Amino acid sequence: YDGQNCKEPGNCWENKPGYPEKIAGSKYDPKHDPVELNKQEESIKAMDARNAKRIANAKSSGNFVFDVK
Amino acid sequence: YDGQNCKEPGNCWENKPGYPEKIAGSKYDPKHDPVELNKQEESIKAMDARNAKRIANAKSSGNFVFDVK
Amino acid sequence: DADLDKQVNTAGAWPIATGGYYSQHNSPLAQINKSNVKNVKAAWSFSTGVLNGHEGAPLVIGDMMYVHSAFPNNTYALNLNDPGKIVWQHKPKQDASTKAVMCCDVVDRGLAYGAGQIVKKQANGHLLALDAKTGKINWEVEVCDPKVGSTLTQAPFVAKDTVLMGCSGAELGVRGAVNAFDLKTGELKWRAFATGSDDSVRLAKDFNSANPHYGQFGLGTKTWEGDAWKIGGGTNWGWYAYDPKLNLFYYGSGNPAPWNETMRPGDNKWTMTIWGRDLDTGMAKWGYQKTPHDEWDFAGVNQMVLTDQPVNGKMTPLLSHIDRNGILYTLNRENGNLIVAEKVDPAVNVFKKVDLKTGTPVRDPEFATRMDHKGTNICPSAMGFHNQGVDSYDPESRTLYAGLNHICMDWEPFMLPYRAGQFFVGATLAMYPGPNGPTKKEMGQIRAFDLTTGKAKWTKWEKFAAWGGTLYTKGGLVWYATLDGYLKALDNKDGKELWNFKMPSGGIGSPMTYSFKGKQYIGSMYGVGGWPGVGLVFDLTDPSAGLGAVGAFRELQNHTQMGGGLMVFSL
Amino acid sequence: DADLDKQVNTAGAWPIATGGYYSQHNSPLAQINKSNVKNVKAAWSFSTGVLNGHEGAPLVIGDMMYVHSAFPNNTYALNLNDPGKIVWQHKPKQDASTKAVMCCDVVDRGLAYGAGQIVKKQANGHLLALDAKTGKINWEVEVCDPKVGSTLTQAPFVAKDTVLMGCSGAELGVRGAVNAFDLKTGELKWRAFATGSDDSVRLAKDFNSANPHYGQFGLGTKTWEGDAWKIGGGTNWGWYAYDPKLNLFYYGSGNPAPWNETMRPGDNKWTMTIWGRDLDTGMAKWGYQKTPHDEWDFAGVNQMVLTDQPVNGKMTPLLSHIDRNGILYTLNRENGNLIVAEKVDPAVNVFKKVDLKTGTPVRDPEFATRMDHKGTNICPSAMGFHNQGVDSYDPESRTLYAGLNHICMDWEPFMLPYRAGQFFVGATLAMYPGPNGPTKKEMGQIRAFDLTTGKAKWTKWEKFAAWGGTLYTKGGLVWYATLDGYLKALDNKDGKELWNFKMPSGGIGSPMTYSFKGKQYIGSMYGVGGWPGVGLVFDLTDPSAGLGAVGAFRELQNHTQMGGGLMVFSL
Ligand SMILES: O=C(O)c1cc(C(=O)O)c2c(n1)C(=O)C(=O)c1cc(C(=O)O)[nH]c1-2
Ligand SMILES: O=C(O)c1cc(C(=O)O)c2c(n1)C(=O)C(=O)c1cc(C(=O)O)[nH]c1-2
Ligand SMILES: [Ca+2]
Ligand SMILES: [Ca+2]
Repeated sequence: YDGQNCKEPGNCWENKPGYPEKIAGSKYDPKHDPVELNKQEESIKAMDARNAKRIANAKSSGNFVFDVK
Repeated sequence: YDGQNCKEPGNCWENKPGYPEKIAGSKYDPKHDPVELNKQEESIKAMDARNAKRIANAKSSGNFVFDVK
Repeated sequence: DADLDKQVNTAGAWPIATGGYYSQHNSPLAQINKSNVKNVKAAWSFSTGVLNGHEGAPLVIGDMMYVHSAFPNNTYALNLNDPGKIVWQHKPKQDASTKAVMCCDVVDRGLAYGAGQIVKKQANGHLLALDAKTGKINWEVEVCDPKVGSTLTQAPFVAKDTVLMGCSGAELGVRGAVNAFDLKTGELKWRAFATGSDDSVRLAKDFNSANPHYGQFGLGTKTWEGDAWKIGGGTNWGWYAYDPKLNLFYYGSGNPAPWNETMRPGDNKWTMTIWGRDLDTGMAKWGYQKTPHDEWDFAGVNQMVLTDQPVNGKMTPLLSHIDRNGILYTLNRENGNLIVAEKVDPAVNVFKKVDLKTGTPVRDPEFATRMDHKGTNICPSAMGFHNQGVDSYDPESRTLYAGLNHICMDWEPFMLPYRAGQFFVGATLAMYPGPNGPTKKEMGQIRAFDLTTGKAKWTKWEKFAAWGGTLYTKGGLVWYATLDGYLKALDNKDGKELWNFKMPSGGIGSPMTYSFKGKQYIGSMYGVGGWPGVGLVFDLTDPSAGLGAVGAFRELQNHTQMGGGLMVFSL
Repeated sequence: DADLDKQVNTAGAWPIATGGYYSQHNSPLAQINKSNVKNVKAAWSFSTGVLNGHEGAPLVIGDMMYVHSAFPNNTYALNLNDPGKIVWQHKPKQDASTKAVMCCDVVDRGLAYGAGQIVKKQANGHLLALDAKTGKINWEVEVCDPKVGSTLTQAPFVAKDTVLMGCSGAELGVRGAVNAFDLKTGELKWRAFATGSDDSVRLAKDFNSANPHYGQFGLGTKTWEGDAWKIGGGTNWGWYAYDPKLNLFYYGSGNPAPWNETMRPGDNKWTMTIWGRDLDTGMAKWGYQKTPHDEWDFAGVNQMVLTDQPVNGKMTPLLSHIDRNGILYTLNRENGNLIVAEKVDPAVNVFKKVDLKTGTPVRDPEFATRMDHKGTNICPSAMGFHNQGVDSYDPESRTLYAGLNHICMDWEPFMLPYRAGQFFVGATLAMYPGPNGPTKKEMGQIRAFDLTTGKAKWTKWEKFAAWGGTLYTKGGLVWYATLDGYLKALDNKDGKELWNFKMPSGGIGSPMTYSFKGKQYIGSMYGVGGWPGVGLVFDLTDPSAGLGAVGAFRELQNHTQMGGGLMVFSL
């Protein structure tokens, strides 16, 4: 694996000798939990909503309040 | 009470007008607990013993050790 | 915005952390020069009342200076007519737990300025705009969530009516993104992720049209197995650059997560990428991945320097950058064409070289990392041959003065699960000096480079890594702070040391300069910390602690102790 | 011992915190003078890596300097040939709870030296002797028990083969005592208590024979009701002086506990007393109680200055002292005769005057304190018109340059129980600027005095209290640090300010000076704290907090922030 053998432009990864092409089902399977993986997106969604509320209230009241509800 | 009326040399205290000559039994009685009052002396006694041991141990062994027992 | 431009065009002002939109971190102030630098002395000083690493440098707007500390991220406004009076201050209330999810000390790289406001963030993820004169909070919004391991450390970057802010946390599996906010209201305009769908990454229709071999669409997911990209790192916590004419801003995305390469097969795009994005839409015009499938934590967030120089006689709009991987890159900043890719030191062995035609590193298997194997004598180490330091460029001699690290390592990964809020590294390291120091013990270098050829002009060795960076002033001086506590000035022609002062503690930021009442001043933060100082800062003694950094920097605490403040110098 | 004497007699050395056995805190070094002080600049600096108040000043033995921090009481040894290298360091391991029983910030007033050892203590009560060259601990013993509210803050004092060390804690009812230890082994020789039986107080058979009206025997219990003396205060945490010829050491015992005067009727001897004790036996030759039955927390621990001057044309062996109560005292140091007792500022109203014949303050009932009454506009306040600052004496003009406080107060006591380990104050205060400042807001003064008459020669007002003290150098300069962060040099003739430098943080120690390779250096600690800085240091805002100190110094944080370090200056 010298990075010079590309299956597609911009995709040149190769498994190293003695290692699997796919880790799913192998001794290196990370077994990540789907719900756990989505935690960042879930957090951002809630955060974006809190900010939207602050922005909206600031525009209608003329004063910025971080803790508004 | 101007400090110039001394009952004895070096003892010039006087109770201020409206205050008692002795506070024991008065509404200003501190009611100190003898057990609490003696705590400093007790601690010093134990501390002095610990230091004595350190000093003795260092003298006999030639090396100073704080935690010796 | 227009107000920022006004300050940028004000002689002696310092409204941008990197020295200007092109981030050349230099100054035309020439009062202090080679002939009189020996007479420079301390003018005054200011303690932040905070310990830990004090990165970045203060800003100077008009006759006002703004100083910032490490966590809890305090801001102090001083009028230069009387540095003894704190005109206004902002001392944030943050949960102490915030520090627990910060990988590399509770550092803060600085403030930004725009529309008469000081733009400041907090480690806990808040971004605020404060009136520069009164300190009144105009707006305060959430950018990162520490509960999932996301924090803020980099300096915000203002361009037109936009504030660019990126979260940190790749060591905790945080999926990187450049978040853009309205300078006036704090409203989120958009965010460009480093991994995932093209829509989330925000790629223009003509993305990499000039270099299709760099890769174009669908790679944000195709170069990963399954949903591993969701916790794939790529955070951008370094520095930005901006070209007003092209309306493109530039920056580098960080390392993929975890450090265990075996747990994430694939090129892992678009982590470790140099970007050219439209400021208004955030859409990428071009993107070049420096390190496909990272195996060494060469977080590609280092400074982007824009310059216009002749390449073999032809004037070219350039972007230069020295990556953690030890490669000095120079690309055409308009289209992304790769022009230079040279090793900043011959010790670099992870790659035999970077192929200019294929556009990728020619990997050397002997120095790769992988499960069930301990890689040895790998250069550069994870700390890189260059880290968060901000370097300077002299436009006259056309030279970049780089603050480099000369540290290599041993590395072996191990399996571990991902749990939001917990670290997600998966590797044990040992770090030590590179092989080329004069006594083979030196870990720092100030090396001058021609950006059009990538060749070095001279080198000055330092006992410890040159972590903060360098500042270049027209008097022919290269200023920089050392981890052991000195502010120094070198003759830019040969690197000869001409002046130095022993500050209270090591410096991990880059020097800045400004003028006041007809006098040039040099300002430097002090207070050792950051990755190099974790051993000293957190009372660590295990050589493998701090991910190997503790052992490598074991001697630092015999030369310096913590601190936190600013020292200013002048004639 | 002989080794300390050798250093004392070494030109340019600084082996004693107070400047010498007589504690005149001066120096014959005259390289820096009135004509060239304007050219003094910073030479180098050193951060301790600790915040909170940094009291005291470093020691210089030969070509080595020893710097100390606030709690956890770290010691750093540097060779002046290379301030960048920490030759050795001692970092104590102490329970964080130690800080909870420290009344007035976690300060440390300095190190001592004797028999080739650096004598240092820790807030937790340990006293150690470390080899001056290697830092090796030769002995470590317990002196105070934090569990009963006793801690260590004052600098140890070495004389012959004895180390004098006093515990702090009167605000917690600690019964004061000067403890004496063997310089070579750390063994306890004896301890002289401030209250109790004459045996425990260690009074000589001819105690006060020259002034029987001061009081002699049996008063350590007779001037108290019952066992109240057991928790009667009298701690000595200030400074000492020593006269080798007379073999007498001098110091002042602190305030009686609690602050609530109604809870302890009686003169409360021997708290608030100026002592003259034999160094070998600790037996008091004489003792003068300055403030019988304290009602204002005028802890009588201030500096003792020994001088030989003509009084009415007659050369006399003197001891001078400016107490918290606002009275400047000058006594014959051989027998304790009272010569001078003058107000350092006319605002002093607790006493109409001190009667030289009766030897006691003529009390003014209008400004006394007592239960069920709020006293107002009382001067001085509990912070006193003089606190822990170390002043200087110019032997040529025979002038003492005093760092004073100009702060008064409102005070009302209240009943409270005593529980070993807990605070035992019992009073609520409001403190504010005295009535005589130019704008009635100034709280500090540098005032020159003739010690034989008690008359002032000149005054320089300071916004904040002159807490650290002053240093006098033969070049005709009065050096001092301010709470707002400046190191200043005044013309000793009129107090005219000739030079200043803005250090990182306010200074609460007194400057020191030394010579190294042909040059005179001035050293000053920086890092605001102590009682004046409690509001800033502990994030307090209630005006009544810090026992009134918070309200009085509310503006300090608008001029300085915390810090911790040393700054050195020279030509
Ligand atoms: O992946 C990330 O998000 C992340 C964040 C940070 C940071 O923001 O301090 C560092 C790093 N990585 C790490 O790669 C690194 O080398 C580093 C050094 C420092 C520093 O300030 O000294 N921070 C960081
Ligand atoms: O009664 C005592 O034992 C005691 C101890 C201390 C100390 O050791 O810091 C102070 C005081 N009292 C208090 O009276 C006082 O004014 C004071 C100021 C300071 C300071 O360092 O700023 N300490 C102390
Ligand atoms: Ca990283
Ligand atoms: Ca007291």
